[PDB]
Amino acid sequence: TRQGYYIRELVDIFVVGQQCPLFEVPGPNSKRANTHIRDFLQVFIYRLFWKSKDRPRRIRMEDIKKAFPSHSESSIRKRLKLCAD
DNA sequence: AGGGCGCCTATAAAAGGGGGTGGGGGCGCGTTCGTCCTCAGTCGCGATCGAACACTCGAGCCGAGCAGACG
Repeated sequence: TRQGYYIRELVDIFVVGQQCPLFEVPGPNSKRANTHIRDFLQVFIYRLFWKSKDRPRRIRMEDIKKAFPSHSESSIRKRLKLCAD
């Protein structure tokens, strides 16, 4: 860590074979992919509103632009359309 | 024991029935040939349904442009 080194011994190590997947990874540009993209952004926006101390709760746009910098700001504008002014 | 007698022999002919033997015919008859015939297997559909592929449309997401207000 930042403060120093720490040492443990280990005695047990597992080898994991070939995985049998139980969850389907979406494809690129899929409907499930884009749904997750906007849902994740919406959850981050709600949790930034919960963390806000001023009443009424207020956030800044460039916090979201620091978190999601590949997003066009139009997508963020629409996620803020419903729930913020 | 031996002379005379009986017999078989060759010869003709008839008469009639009986018996023996060989051949032919009958007939039935047994053997051989013809004919039916159905089941089993193959295949050929072709009946049916299920699965795949193609097409259309609807919805969702992203980007861009315009409007409004602050600086």
